[PDB]
Amino acid sequence: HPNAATSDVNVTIDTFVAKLKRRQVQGSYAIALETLQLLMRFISAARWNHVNDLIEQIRDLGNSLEKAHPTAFSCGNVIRRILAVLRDEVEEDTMSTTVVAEPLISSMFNLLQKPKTDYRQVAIQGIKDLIDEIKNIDEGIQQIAIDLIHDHEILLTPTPDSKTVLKFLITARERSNRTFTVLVTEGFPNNTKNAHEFAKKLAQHNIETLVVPDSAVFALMSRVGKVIIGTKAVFVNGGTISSNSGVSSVCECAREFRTPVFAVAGLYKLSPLYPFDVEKFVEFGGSQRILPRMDPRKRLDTVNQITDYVPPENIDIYITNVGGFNPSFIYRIAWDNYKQIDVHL
Amino acid sequence: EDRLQAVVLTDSYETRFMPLTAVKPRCLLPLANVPLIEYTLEFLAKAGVHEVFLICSSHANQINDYIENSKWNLPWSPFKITTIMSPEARCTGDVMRDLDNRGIITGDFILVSGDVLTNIDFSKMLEFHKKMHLQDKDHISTMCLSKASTYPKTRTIEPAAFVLDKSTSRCIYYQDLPLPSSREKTSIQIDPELLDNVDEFVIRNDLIDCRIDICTSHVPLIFQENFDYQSLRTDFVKGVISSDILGKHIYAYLTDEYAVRVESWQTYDTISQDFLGRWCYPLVLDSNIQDDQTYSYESRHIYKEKDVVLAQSCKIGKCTAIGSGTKIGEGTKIENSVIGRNCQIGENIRIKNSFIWDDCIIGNNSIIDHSLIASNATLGSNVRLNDGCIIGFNVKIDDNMDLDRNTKISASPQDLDDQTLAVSIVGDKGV
Amino acid sequence: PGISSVIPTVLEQSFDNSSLISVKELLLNKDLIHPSILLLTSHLAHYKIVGSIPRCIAMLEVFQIVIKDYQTPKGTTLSRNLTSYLSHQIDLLKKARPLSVTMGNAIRWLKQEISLIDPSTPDKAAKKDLCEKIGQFAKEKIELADQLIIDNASTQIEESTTIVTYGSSKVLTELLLHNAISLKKNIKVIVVDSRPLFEGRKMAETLRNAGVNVMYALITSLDTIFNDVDYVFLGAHSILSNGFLYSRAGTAMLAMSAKRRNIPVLVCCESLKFSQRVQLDSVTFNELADPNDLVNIDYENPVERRGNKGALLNQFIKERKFEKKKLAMENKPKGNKIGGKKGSEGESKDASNEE
Amino acid sequence: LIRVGKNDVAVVLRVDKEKGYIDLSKRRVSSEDIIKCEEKYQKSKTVHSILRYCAEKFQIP
Amino acid sequence: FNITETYLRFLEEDTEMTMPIAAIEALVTLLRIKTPETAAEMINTIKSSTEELIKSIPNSVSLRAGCDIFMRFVLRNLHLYGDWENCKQHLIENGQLFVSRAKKSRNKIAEIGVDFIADDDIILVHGYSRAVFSLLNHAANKFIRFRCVVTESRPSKQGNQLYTLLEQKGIPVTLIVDSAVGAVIDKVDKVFVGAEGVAESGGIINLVGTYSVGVLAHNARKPFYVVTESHKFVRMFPLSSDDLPMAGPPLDFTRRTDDLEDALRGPTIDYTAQEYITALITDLGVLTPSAVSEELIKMWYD
Repeated sequence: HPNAATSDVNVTIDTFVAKLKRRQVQGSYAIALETLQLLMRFISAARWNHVNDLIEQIRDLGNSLEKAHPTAFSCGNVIRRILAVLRDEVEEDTMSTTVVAEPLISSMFNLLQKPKTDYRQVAIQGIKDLIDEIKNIDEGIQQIAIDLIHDHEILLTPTPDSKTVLKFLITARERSNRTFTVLVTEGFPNNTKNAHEFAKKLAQHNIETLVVPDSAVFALMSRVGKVIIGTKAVFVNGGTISSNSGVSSVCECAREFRTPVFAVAGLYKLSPLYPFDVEKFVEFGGSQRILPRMDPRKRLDTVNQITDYVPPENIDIYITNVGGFNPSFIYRIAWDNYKQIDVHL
Repeated sequence: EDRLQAVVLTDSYETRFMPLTAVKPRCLLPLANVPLIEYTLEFLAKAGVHEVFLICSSHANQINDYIENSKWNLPWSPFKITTIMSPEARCTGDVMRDLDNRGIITGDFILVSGDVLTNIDFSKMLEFHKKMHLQDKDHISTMCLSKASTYPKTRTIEPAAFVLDKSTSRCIYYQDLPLPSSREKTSIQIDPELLDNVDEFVIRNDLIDCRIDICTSHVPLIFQENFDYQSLRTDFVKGVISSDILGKHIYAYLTDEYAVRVESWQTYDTISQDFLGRWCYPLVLDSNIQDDQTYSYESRHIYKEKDVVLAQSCKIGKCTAIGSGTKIGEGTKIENSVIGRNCQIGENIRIKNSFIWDDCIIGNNSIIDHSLIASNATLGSNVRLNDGCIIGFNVKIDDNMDLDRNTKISASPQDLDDQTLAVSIVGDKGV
Repeated sequence: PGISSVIPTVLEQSFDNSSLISVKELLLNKDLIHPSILLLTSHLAHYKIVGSIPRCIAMLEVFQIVIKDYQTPKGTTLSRNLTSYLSHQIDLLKKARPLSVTMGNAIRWLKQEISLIDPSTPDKAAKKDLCEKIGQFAKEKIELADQLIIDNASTQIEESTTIVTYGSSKVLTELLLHNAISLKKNIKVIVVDSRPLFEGRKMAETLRNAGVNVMYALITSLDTIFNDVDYVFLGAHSILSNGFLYSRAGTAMLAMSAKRRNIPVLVCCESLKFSQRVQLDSVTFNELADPNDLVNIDYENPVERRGNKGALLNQFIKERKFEKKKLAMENKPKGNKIGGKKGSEGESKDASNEE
Repeated sequence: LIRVGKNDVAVVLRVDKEKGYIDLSKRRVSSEDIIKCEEKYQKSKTVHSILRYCAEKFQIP
Repeated sequence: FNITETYLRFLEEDTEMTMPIAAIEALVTLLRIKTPETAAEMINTIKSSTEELIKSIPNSVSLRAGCDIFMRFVLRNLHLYGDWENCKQHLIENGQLFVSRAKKSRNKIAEIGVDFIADDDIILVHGYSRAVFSLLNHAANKFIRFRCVVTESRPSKQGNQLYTLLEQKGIPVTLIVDSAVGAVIDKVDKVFVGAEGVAESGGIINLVGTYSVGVLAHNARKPFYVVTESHKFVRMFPLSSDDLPMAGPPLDFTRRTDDLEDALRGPTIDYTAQEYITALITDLGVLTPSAVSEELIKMWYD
């Protein structure tokens, strides 16, 4: 499906693509917001007449968006959620149009056995709901989050790039009765400035801050109590894509020492697609930032990557806005938000 | 600040690429299995363009066809393509005059000479240009410069020595020397016209050419006025310096990041290598710009498109890119070389630092080293090539041939040895 | 008399036992000190090249030079104030940069030598023989040992290799160079760099100066570098009486990673680096430096950017501390290349009682 | 101590005067013989030096 | 006179004197003909012979260890600075004497180092060694409750042979495939192993599958044991997990065949790490932790 049908009806797709390609848009939240806006635009302006055809068109659009940018998971996720929202309503409608038993909320045997309305408003409302959900995640985490950290315990923080994780930390630090020491890993080629900023923020907040280089993780590990990840995207089996540099090794270390590994992200970051390949989804950074000169640097081929992938075996906890979950359970949450056919587009 | 037109100086540096540029246009040729114009267009878009103007003369019909086929022809584009058709063979002065005669020039117009692809953001540069313009009434044009690889040694064609100021960023002297290639003239001259006004004199050589110009409305008028200036770098800048029109300013923008224009063959190769690596920050093939492209990223700087087939047990080195529809056999050693789209590679072939264009057949038991093969030119069984051997259009290298260092092969079916017909010159066959 | 007190930045809450302060710019000292020691101290304080191996050699050279320059006073004997001088030198060294195990060993050797020849012999005959003896010793226990190690390594390396390396350890550089030049095998070298000292960069430069295929990586980028790659080599500082690897910064993590991803690690060491001092953690005694090393924002050492950070004393409750010497786990390294060809790290003090 | 290049003093134990097998010893050598053997070696070297220039000049074996 | 011929002597018989001992005897015999007085005519020749033997080796490791031990012994011998005749005579005597010693060592092992299996401890035995078998048989003479578990060894059906040797003593036995070895660790108490050689690092040079077994033992915390006659210390260092000086191919990927011809080329020799050993039973005292390495150091004086 090409962009021959959408030219004067919807123009913003091109702009979105541009934003994606040259990285004019920054932060997954912003991307999600943009996607939502696009969806709204599609809904308010275009014509349908039929429902299945419309659904197909939407699917095609989603596919196109995916093809334009693979590292933008939030965009995909939101679309999927919207589709799911549509789908249930459609199913409900069909039952009235025609004019059923189930043990649970969803059935497996229903796939094997042979099975005009104001749905537009409902669809519109769905988008609004999604927006609302996106707006506040930290408020639904803090009631569970400020129960884990105790007095005279030491925290270790890889990936300070995420905006949620910092907030979570701050909320914990607010409490007068609670006291903890913070060890911060830098992350050289991608996270350094961000890490520094985080450290500064911590200092401002009036907490004991310890800036640790990437090599000095091993010596302090006898005192480490907990591990927190600043992840960017959540998946099916448990595996997560983290917000750039210095996460994997630390996680491995934690696993070795049997240190508890926590993860805070959200359900809008959660994807119903499987991360079958690390090489396909993980994007690599820039060689220019590491070392100067060009003519001797033709011989010196430098390897540097943005995003990081951590196996589900190391991570045990996934606290979101709903509540505390596991990597062995999060799949069901995704299913509760994205339907069966909506996985493949 | 908004609404800016673009004029691209295309079909200007023909015969500079001595084997090629005879049948097909210069810019239409692929950089990395995809045309060179596209990159330029993308760059322009990034900068901020509202209307596109291209200068065509040599094989213009093909260019027109390409434009028709291209994505910007459809109404979704913010910028439309309208080509300037001119009589054959003229200098950049004449072209400028022609442009002036037509009359589309408004405000701060963009003039780009050749094809350039770089990673640096342009909005900031534009802002700087605006601010500097706002300083004094008689400000002319912007020049782009980047820091070189510490010491210059691979630069012989254009090793321009830029004497620059730190406070104002303005050029004082321009000079070209063939000193590293041929030791005949090793001399540096300084003109005393601007010694007692600048004071802060910084003499530099290690700066690479970009040839991207942000130009005011004065420039075409100036060109019309002084018809002696045929070129834009050697005579023009110097003239400006030596006070042709009194009390005027020019820009020389300095950037720490990578920015190099396409000029020769080795330089082109280097650019390609850079592109393959992570030198350019957002410019990667896996993003897919032409929409027909289906490139994907893999470990150790390896690019693979969709429908790429590679057989088992083949040890690969560093930095390799493969185009769509390829069939590669067994026992191959591939190192720092790009393979074109729909190319059929045989068995037991050792490749090091080479370059392969679109749709090429590489024969069984052959060695390729640091040499380029153009589109639809085929290599036969047992061909041994050395460093810097350019092969032209549709050249059929058949069974058993050996070619020494820096051997150039003709493209059109004249003066240089080895022709387009059967067997390259070891036994005399051709037109 | 020297200089005392006045220390920059916060003292922090944790890890406070060893000296981290001191003379950087000289002001008022005793008028008897030979300047070569001072110069050496100045160098060591702001050094970016040295790593365990060459330091001791340098020290030895300095000592030899001192001996050559040494003149016996007309009144007192050859050893009366010499010991005092030595003590002063030691104190200066400690003030500048804490003494290593090799340095301690050297000091012990010197002391032994002093005891051996009693004050009775003339000046020009004694020191003639002393300097020669010391040279001979140097030839024996250091260079020859290194050569032996190299040769051992040579036979140990098989066909088709892909190696990840770390450090400014001279022996490793020698090894890699040897591989590149005289062996002519299919060697691939991958380099890891660290923040406190640009050792990896130096290694890379050295490799370039020979003409080797080089991949360049860091401590963070390790999850993608493996995805073919087999051997891992590290540079050791000293092995204790326990058997644990008491070495430089980013080694232990690398070793752990190697252990996780199937293939074990090999470490090289000399037959003099062994110590009788017992410790099992980095908290006991550690090389701690001024937080001036962790100021520069990436790229290169001399850049100086006014970005986000540039304050330590004015900041309320902020602890910016880094460690140089680490204690790696015992079981993780399997191969140890010493004076006795090949052996396990669990031997600990088999050479210490042997002397 | 020994390894490569350094001069070491030896005394002949057992000789097989038929094909070519020579047995040597270092422990039997006293401190007096050290200088002597070295001196002998030096003499030999000098002799060799003497019969080398001749070989060079007249171009004869 | 040949050592190879001597070696090819015993084949259907054996099952008594240790191999490394027979080789030593052969070496001694070779020596005591061409006058051991001269060191120039003899030691070099011995070395050459050893090299030849190494070249001729089909699939044997311990020979080298034996020969180097012999060499070391010889070196030790001429430190008395007495006379050439008496020392030579002593050396000559020390060949048959060495052979005699082996039996005594075995006896010592079978009487002292058999206390591990006492309170009906179920044994998992893999890797054929004579010493272990002797220990087992000698343990049945003291009427002590015990039980045996056999893991299937497949170089050329040695497992069957092993089960045939245990039937002579009349003792209940069962066969277990080395795939379901992970499933059964529950009732089986301790794991016992017979080794081809002990490495410089401490680890064990063995047969068709031992590393996996070791790993399993580690997982289960049920201790791993090695019982060998103390003369299998070779100057060899397995630096990585899959490297040894092997005569056979180290995992060779055979080309696409059709008639099913090239398949059986699986690893017939495997290596396990130094940490896996809990107790090593040898005649020269009950010593394990880093004892082999110490012995090596003592031998080479380095």
